[PDB]
Amino acid sequence: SRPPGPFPWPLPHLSFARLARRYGDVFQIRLGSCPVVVLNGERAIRQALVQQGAAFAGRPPFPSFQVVSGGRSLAFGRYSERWKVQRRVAHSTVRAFSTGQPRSRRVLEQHVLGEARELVRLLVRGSAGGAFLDPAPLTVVAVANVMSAVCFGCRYSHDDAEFRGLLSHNEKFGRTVGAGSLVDVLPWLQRFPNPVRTAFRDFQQLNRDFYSFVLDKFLRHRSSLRPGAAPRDMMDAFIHTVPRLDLEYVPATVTDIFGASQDTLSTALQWLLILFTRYPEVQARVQEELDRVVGRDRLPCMDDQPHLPYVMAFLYEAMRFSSFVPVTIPHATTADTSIMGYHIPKDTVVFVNQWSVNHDPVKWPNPEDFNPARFLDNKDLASSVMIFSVGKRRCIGEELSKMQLFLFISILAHQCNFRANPDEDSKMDFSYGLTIKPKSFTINVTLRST
Ligand code: HEM
Ligand SMILES: O=c1cc(-c2ccccc2)oc2c1ccc1ccccc12
Ligand SMILES: O=c1cc(-c2ccccc2)oc2c1ccc1ccccc12
Ligand SMILES: O=c1cc(-c2ccccc2)oc2c1ccc1ccccc12
Ligand SMILES: O=c1cc(-c2ccccc2)oc2c1ccc1ccccc12
Repeated sequence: SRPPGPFPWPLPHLSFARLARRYGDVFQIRLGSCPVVVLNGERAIRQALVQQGAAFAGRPPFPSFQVVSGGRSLAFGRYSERWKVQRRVAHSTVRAFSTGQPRSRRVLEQHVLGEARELVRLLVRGSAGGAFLDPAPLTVVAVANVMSAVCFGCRYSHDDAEFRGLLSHNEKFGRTVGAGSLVDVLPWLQRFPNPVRTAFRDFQQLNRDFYSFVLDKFLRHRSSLRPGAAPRDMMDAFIHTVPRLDLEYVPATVTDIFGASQDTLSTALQWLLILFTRYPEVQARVQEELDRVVGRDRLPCMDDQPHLPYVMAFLYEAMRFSSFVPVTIPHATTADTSIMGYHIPKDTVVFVNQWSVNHDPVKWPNPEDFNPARFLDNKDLASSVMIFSVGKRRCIGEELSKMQLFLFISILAHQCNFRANPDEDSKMDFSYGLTIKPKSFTINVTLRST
């Protein structure tokens, strides 16, 4: 009555496809001490998260998830009548900046082009001569600075000590999440001294310390915001949006907002850049379009988003091709329910394999081939690209990140031409972990004319 019996796992998102190509689109595995249901087909995923949304809108009660954002994290909070309220106002407030309305063209846009302009500088200048440089560190800083200005209005300068403290936080966080995830499925590691416990204890103090940082900006904001003024950033907007929830939920969602923003947008920029170098034809087609729609005396902006159907097509498939978020945040069942004729008890840990969707040869004919033209005359097969999830837990920053990413590649593609390194293999290897990042690579960025 239940899906193929738990197979001890590990024997990562690819192994899941290997066992989905043997025991069907839905199977179970024993993960350390936790039993997990893996969904792979789009049928299984859409039928679970969309048609049976409420039944799957939950989250496990993992140790990792408890200290993040001071316990009121939206990304990891359980499914509650109060979480539903948080999500509703969270999603609505952050998409208010995705749009082209006044709010958005004030906070997001001119901070993005402000940092994009700064980034093409450091690239063009870092490749001076025939020099080559690794762009990955510059995508982390760029993404951290933009969301800094978006959540607290503070667009730091790369000298700033407070900013070098944010970058340092993000690094330590990425270096200890592994330990946190290991304590989630092997909780017996908190019983005796070990490296994972020391790293997990470091993990949790890291979150306490950073949520403390965000909660400081919350007061200085609330203390300083006159009642008739429009929001200077996204924490002002959340202050204005105030069952009902504690005042402390405001900085908790703003910590989630900044947090989930870092490694994801960083990883995306790295994919967009390496793809330009390994696929010069699309680089040429992309930028040449920007000329026909933006000219050559002004940097692109949000007003050009609809008149640039290809730059988005290049984005929508960059996401499909890499699927750098191959598995969403673990889900949990709110009650007993059915999937593909399989019984699922309540409170079961369920994984969601997005990579299986974006690489099922049936759905996308030649999945391992890069061709943005898939999404062109598109409108609603770009919504089939599953890099953000679907259902009640779908990313609340979907539209904010494709709007922010677009501006980055448009300003970058508008100003410069990106060249690969000849000493490097024409192939793109993949670096797995947290996200699927392109293994270290070099590029030479030059200022173009056309
Ligand atoms: C390319 C950039 C991004 C990608 C690919 C991405 C992807 C995802 C994924 C896969 C999830 C888990 C969904 C699930 O478990 O079903 C998620 C959740 C979430 N994302 Fe993003 N994300 C990105 C950027 C952002 C940004 C910029 C924000 C905020 C401005 C954000 C805010 C959130 C939040 C709050 C959640 C938790 C929502 C919930 O659990 O109800 N993300 N995202
Ligand atoms: O401080 C964080 C760092 C990071 C992080 C992740 C990868 C690399 C570097 C930092 O993520 C988060 C953070 C905080 C809250 C989050 C809530 C939901 C999802 C992610 C969050
Ligand atoms: O515990 C996790 C395991 C895993 C995981 C990843 C690959 C294979 C098995 C589990 O992923 C996540 C976990 C927790 C939070 C996450 C947030 C965003 C994206 C992924 C997350
Ligand atoms: O076997 C693994 C278990 C786990 C794991 C980690 C924490 C809890 C449970 C399983 O993660 C990975 C595994 C294998 C490869 C990975 C590659 C990149 C990122 C994570 C990987
Ligand atoms: O971005 C993440 C990726 C991952 C992750 C874990 C395993 C494989 C790939 C990504 O985990 C987390 C993330 C963020 C916050 C977390 C908080 C508690 C526990 C795990 C978290």
